[PDB]
Amino acid sequence: KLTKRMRVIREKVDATKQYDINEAIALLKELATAKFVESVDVAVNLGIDARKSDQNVRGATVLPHGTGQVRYRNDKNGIIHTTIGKVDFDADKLKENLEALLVALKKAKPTQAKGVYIKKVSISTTMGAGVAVD
Amino acid sequence: ARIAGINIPDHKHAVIALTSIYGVGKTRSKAILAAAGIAEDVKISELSEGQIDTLRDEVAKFVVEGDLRREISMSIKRLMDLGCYRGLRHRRGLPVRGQRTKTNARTRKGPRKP
RNA sequence: UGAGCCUUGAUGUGUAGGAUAGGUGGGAGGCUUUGAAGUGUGGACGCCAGUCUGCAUGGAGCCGACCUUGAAAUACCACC
RNA sequence: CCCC
RNA sequence: GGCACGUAGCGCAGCCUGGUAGCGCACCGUCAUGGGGUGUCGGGGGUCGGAGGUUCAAAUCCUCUCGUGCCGACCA
Ligand SMILES: [Mg+2]
Repeated sequence: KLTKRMRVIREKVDATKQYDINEAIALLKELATAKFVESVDVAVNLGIDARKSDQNVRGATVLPHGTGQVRYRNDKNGIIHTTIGKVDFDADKLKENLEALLVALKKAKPTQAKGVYIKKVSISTTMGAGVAVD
Repeated sequence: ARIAGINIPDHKHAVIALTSIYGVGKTRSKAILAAAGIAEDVKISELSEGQIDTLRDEVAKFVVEGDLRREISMSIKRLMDLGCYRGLRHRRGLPVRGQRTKTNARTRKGPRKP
């Protein structure tokens, strides 16, 4: 159905096996398959019901190494789309960047959260199969 | 296209424009073009201003829109202050072109309320 | 025999307006011979308008940006 | 359908 | 607490399953009659119980509240 590009990338991962943070920056080298500085998107699956006006998010996080002040707001269904940088932005440093991001979200934790705050963090690639970590 | 400063009777014969003007209709258009010396077979988008200013002056002799309704309102004030039967008919807000009103005056007495 | 659930398949005429486009939402290279555009058709849906995919010939070209649109592409990726 |  | 109704004057869909208040009755005025009824024809009549947000838009989403109801709980 596809070429030698997408199938190898999608089989080099595992959707049911939620990788860890340290191993999350281990396969982006093989998941980066564009002839430029391809980005990597991130999704935070949240554990609240944003159907209420009481449960919106809004803020700005400082990238500890730049991409650096990036704004963010949540979603209505509970999936907020954000980003950390590119694939060649020192993958080892991508984990350090992730570290500085989530520490600002746990601090930005609103008080009206009902149920669990966070559910999942999908560190997905822009030209490949993504990854899901706890 | 610019006579009266406000009206733009563009694409209208030298006389059709004057007839379309507010203030005068069929006859004063011809009177104006006769007293000014212009034919009545060409639109206004061809005539220069050296003649349009003259047409403007020639029409500036009669009552104009800005004074047409003023004269009309003056006559209406005369009627309303006299209190005549016509003044009453006008103050009752009824159609105005004639005398008959009972069963056919619906044009400006509007449709039936009930 | 209902329900739940990983996965995939798959979605969603408004009007507008290149256009069956769900919000977001990051984003220009995907696209290609593990065998093009054009066509062969069968199939699924169809507010049947159009999406739509099997083996194909054609056999290696199209496209995101480009453009007016409520919104932008459905280049790819994003969790539902 | 009803009635004169 | 837990759930189910409020739509012209009446009863209702739409519903308290999105984009743009309609259905029948009621009423008014013609037509159909030899005269009527039934009927069509057209017209007034409402803003979605109230309030607040989500929306390019609410009514049809979510919160609270009002009135009325059934179930259930309730040892200053
Ligand atoms: Mg009258």
